[PDB]
Amino acid sequence: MKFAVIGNPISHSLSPLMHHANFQSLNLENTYEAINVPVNQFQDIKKIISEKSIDGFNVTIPHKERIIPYLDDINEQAKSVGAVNTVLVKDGKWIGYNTDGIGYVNGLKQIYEGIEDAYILILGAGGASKGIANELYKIVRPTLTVANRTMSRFNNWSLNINKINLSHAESHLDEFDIIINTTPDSVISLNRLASHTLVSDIVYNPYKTPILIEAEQRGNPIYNGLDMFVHQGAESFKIWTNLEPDIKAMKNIVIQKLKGELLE
Repeated sequence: MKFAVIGNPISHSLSPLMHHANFQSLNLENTYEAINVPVNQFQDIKKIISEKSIDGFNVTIPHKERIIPYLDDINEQAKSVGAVNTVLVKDGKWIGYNTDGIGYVNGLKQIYEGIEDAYILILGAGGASKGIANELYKIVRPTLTVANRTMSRFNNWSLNINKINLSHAESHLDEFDIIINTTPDSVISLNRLASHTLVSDIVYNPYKTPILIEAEQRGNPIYNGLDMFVHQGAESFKIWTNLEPDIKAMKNIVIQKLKGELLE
């Protein structure tokens, strides 16, 4: 089978390396290639992919929205956030998925015990926040809390959650078991942060953002966006292939790369 990641630029994507470690562990004779697609060529995307007999592809910057008009259908997770990160080519029809939110949550489930009973705060009200809230809503009992500096950007949220501002988040911070930052200086004061709270950021470059550094200094466990990147790709793989990805091999190769412990 033939897979790809499309984006512009594309050469920094760690997707081809990660996906290749999964192919190796599972003895699959597949390709996964970085495909450079300038915006000025993007109207020809169907020809660009079809010509290479690609069975499925990930979508990164700047095409997660741009891709949508070119799809034959699109799932609810993807319509909900207004972005596609995963395309399935099935009998030449293009079907859109979004594995970012579910990838985050699937990672978080394996390091946090008892997520069903967690009180969860999410910082930021954008697409990445909405995708994660979408998946958490399905499995978390205590109602979700989302904090943004402006309350207006919750205007397109259908989801029924607690909407708070940042200073309220800061003063009630000890009420939360998990804090999930999705905002691009620690974004919130951590002066009222309880000792047990998992502090998390969807970013893994840098490997610790300022929120994660300040939290870890107070002794809190911290959790960056590395698991989210592996699980999002693993989920795309499950859509494309119906096989079970090797999470450990996929994570371990990205760690090796970031450590500069791979040779070329």
